[PDB]
Amino acid sequence: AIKPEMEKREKEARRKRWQEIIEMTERKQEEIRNGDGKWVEEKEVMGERTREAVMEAMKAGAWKDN
Amino acid sequence: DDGELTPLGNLASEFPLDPALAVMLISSPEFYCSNEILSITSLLSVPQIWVRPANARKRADEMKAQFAHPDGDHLTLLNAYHAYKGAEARGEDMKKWCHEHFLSYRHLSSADNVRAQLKKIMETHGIELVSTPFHDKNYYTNIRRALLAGFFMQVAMRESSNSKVYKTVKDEQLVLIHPSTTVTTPYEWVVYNEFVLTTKQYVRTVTNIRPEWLLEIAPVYYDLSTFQKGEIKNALTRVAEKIRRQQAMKASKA
Amino acid sequence: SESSTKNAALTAAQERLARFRALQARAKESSQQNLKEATKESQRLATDPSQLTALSRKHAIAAHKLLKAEIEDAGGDFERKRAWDWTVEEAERWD
Amino acid sequence: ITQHNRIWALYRPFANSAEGITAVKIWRRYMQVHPEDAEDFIELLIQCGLYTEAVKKYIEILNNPKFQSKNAKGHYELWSEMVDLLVEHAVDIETGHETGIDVERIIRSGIERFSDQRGKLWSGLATYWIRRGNFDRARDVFEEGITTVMTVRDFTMIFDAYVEFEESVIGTLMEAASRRAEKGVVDESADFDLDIRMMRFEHLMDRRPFLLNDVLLRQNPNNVAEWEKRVALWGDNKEEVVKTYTDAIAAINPKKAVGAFHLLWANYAKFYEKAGDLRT
Repeated sequence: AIKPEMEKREKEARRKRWQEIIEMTERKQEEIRNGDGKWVEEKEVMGERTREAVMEAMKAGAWKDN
Repeated sequence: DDGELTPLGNLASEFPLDPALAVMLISSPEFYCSNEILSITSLLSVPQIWVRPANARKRADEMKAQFAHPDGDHLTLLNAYHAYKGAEARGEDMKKWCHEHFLSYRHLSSADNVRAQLKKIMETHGIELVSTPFHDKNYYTNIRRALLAGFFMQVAMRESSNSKVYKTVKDEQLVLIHPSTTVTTPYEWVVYNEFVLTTKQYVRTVTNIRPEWLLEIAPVYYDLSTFQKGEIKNALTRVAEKIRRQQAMKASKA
Repeated sequence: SESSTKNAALTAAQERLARFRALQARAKESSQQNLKEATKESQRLATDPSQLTALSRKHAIAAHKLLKAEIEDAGGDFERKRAWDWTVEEAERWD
Repeated sequence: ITQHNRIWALYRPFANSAEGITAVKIWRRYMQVHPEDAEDFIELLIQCGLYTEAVKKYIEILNNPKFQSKNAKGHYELWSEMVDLLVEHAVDIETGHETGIDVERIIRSGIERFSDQRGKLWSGLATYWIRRGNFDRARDVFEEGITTVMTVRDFTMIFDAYVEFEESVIGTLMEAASRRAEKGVVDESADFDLDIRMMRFEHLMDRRPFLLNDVLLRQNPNNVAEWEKRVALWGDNKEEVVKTYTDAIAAINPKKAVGAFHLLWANYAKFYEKAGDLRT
């Protein structure tokens, strides 16, 4: 009574499982195809520090360009 | 401290929103980003406007990337609201534009109505409405400072440089970032508007902020004298000591 | 003349502000694209290409299983359809 | 000397309460007797205003290969401390061989030592030079680091610092030139100077992807796609296209290539063929 329906169940279980394995492989392929925190806040802090340097430079009159 | 309601508490009770949103709207006049902060608070009060259908997940992701901002999810939502307002001013259909950009027209209208109600309440209470210039580079920093002042309680810090798991200071909660976040690079401090507990602990609606900015926004909550465990509070105390040393150097040089 | 010089300076300053805004926008776009390029420097320091060739191998074998599954699901003979493509050297080795 | 331990232990809170030049004389003698609290003396020098002696102390303590920071500060943390103090007080540092301070030499030593934060050290040197006000030398060392950087991250944080610095200074001179322009004040030092600054910025920003491709190929001299992108950026200039292709041919190992060398060679051959040259 149970054998054909569990045969079908394991059949589409195999199908869905290795279909999902496939889909993981193309999602990693797309991740490669299109390719940190201390980094980005270091960039932001040097940007604000460079701005502060700019304002103090023309507040003190540091024009020595050529 | 005695439980008595102050004028700020009375204003928060009069404003039909959360106490954190009311505090953010009150502190936005100091950050000079009152209109943007009111729009963000209205969008947070209204339901989620991002639509991600199963059959249109790629289109929804493309629309979110087009309307997203690198400063944070709150910045992305503000940019989406600004784009919707610009489309409405230009004369495009709001529902058609929301369907094309995977947005919710009803949620956008509710956010606009909540923003109008908040602006009316601010005009009744005498709260000034100011907005920083678009060409000014301090607009995003002012918006982040206003968001940190509004929601400094829900702030998370990364555990390590090699680990993406963040540690919210609220009872030392180990969580992650939600997949719907528009921030490609995680921040040192993430101010989270909503925390969702699931099989994977993730935090949604996260905006970038620094520990020094958070301590300047909320010195009482982030006090190093009353700071408990652990290393996140130690790093906050180290940042406060560095800021104090910088202030001492500036005072010596001035 | 001085009014003409003032008008020329005003138009030049308007062009200068337009150039400033365009340079700001181009700098922001370049900074975003180059942060993405940093993620390619990283994320390939994460994805050392040996793992990429390995996942390509799993893709190939699982896609082979799938293709065989729909061939005998439609009812065709997968081995006859491949028999149209075996070479002489391969066939002798298989025998 | 044996009782000097007790005597100094009672002496140092008097310095911490008295502060100032008296306290730094005290703690100089305390370094003469017992060198352990270098970070505390750094804090006193920063508070007092003796950053030249602080830089000399930095050099001495880092030269001594035995100091361990009690605040868990590593070698790079100390290097950040030197560059931060130098950039915060550039005008208070007396350079020359008499004081032993050479900012360019110490930062280039940091460049050749700590290659991970080479862009950070280049940005620190440039920001030190703009704190001093030597904008042309800042630009010279800036382009030197741009040409001699091998990291895309370092190159692009350097260019972001360039964008911020030059944008802010030209903005300040927008207000200067405007407020001189309602009253009609203009000369060669303002209008022609602004024209040549924007000429420099536009052509350097157009040459920025060329330098980005150069940094990418210096990082990896096998990226066929990068060489194709660089030569497409070169565009219609035939001699430059020919020389960039020639460098591509005598630059990529065929066994270590990571692209389509066959497609690159096909583009080279079809370029000569569609131009004029069937024999080659």
